[PDB]
Amino acid sequence: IFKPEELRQALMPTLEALYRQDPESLPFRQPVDPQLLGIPDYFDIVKNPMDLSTIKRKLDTGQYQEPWQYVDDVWLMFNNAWLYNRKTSRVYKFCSKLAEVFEQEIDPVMQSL
Amino acid sequence: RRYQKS
Repeated sequence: IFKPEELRQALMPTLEALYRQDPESLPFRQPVDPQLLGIPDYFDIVKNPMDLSTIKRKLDTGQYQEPWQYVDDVWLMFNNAWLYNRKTSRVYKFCSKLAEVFEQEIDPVMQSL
Repeated sequence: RRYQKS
């Protein structure tokens, strides 16, 4: 059993580490707006969008009952960006940087839970 | 993929 406040305490530092990456987190701080970004097929490819602001709202409001649900949303966010964007693109490379940061942060946290 | 984010 994990209380919501125990999950905020343990997991919020791993989310803050992503926000601290500038400019790499900037494309991830708000939901992808396909009209603004000129990517009209985005929602054909990405069926379940996810981003930092949505993960933060779910963690703050206590919507994760177990740590693996939070980790799954972080990886969904990353995978959506690797799927949609080309491997040579700026956002794809930013995604890979954030994933490296996340792996280093989340692994010790999950060992302690 | 046709489009890149702009």
